[PDB]
Amino acid sequence: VQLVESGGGLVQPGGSLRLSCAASRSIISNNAMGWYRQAPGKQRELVARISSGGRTTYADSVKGRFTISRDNAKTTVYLQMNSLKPEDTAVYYCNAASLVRGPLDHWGQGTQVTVSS
Ligand SMILES: [Cl-]
Ligand SMILES: [Cl-]
Repeated sequence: VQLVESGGGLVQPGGSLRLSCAASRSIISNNAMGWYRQAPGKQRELVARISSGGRTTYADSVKGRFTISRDNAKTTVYLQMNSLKPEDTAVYYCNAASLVRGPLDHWGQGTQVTVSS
């Protein structure tokens, strides 16, 4: 099960990035999917989730700024990240986000996000 992340970058505070998570339709269409992130000195944390039925939920810290979505084909999960803050700096990873099981038993390489002057 490949999880292929892209869309990171280095931006100024107030900037934007769009992350993409490419995976098999068998995974993305049948499971809740999430975007997670991990900064130096901190644990990995879930910041956005989209249920298999399309219901979105967000960490308080990103509400109103980040939007998670699926594409038509259900082969990419996007994270639009607007109004970026220094505190958003982290490596971002996608995975399943089951309410019962959490993520899959492995992780992709992630995509790097740095928000800095
Ligand atoms: Cl920028
Ligand atoms: Cl990267």
